Amino acid sequence: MVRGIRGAITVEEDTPEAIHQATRELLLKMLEANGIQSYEELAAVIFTVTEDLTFAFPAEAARQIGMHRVPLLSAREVPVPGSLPRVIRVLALWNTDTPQDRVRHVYLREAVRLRP
Amino acid sequence: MVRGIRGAITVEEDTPEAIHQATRELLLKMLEANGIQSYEELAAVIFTVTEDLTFAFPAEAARQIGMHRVPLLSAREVPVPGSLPRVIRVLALWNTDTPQDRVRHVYLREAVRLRP
Amino acid sequence: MVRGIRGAITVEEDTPEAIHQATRELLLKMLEANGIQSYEELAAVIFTVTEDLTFAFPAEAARQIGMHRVPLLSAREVPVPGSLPRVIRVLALWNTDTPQDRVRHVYLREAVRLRP
Repeated sequence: MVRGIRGAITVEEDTPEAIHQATRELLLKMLEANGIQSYEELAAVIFTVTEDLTFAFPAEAARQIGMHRVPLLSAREVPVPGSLPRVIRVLALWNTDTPQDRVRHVYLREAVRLRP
Repeated sequence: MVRGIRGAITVEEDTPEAIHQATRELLLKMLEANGIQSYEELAAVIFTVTEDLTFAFPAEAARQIGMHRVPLLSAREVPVPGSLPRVIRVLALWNTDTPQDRVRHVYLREAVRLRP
Repeated sequence: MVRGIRGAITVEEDTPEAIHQATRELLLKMLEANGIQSYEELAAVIFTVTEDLTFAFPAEAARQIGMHRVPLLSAREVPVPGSLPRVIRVLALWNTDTPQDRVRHVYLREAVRLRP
């Protein structure tokens, strides 16, 4: 059984450093919020990056925390004009029997505005 | 076990309203075609939107029908010149033991041209 | 249980033919490297294409080798300036109990530079 976990975080500036730190923070909190003990529980992780972020290497953030063996993919987030700027989103596919209503989705910084 | 479900639908005009209605129609038919009784069966849902659609909020369509707890992600569809215009595509990851050849994929409106 | 499989391959020229052949080669090797006997084992396959590739139809390559019933999705890879050019990436979601450290990820041609 698989459960997707969503995450989102914003960065104040378009720099690789800011993007790296933000991605790392989000990944760690998504793991913490769901009590995930090992990366072996993750089937894969998909990232989306908004068009206002340039040198975005979210994969390197995952690598720094040891997710070397977790398959990662990064795609351009649909560029809706006027949408929340500078956002890194995550969709982690988690092998778990955790009920859908018990999965914890994480929205940080300005990304909290994304959820009602 | 997980089975992906594909869906595709076109819109006649580039407006949030047209995109919303089309997305909703597609999602409902994909669920209906596969006899899905609860959203809890969905691991996650990924959407792709073509570059000729601007204010596309497919996630709001999913929310309107109650998919609040289903993790969603939306990415830009590879923009191949001359390809079918104004398409909203869906890839639903379904937790099921349904045989691959028994999963029903849904193509609506002009999107029927996508499949041979 | 699901395990993602990553693949990446580069093409020397931006033509549909070059993209088709490369995609096919990558898909076949990813299957071969993991001893996959049937496509029925694949939940879905997601492709990302870099912005320097134009008429990219990776789905047709999958179709040619018989993956008609495997749900496919293709999105634009985040366009980081100066990143490795002309890359077709794959993320295959595999229903298997294979340990995460035993899954074989495939990087071909210039894509070998992507992994340390």
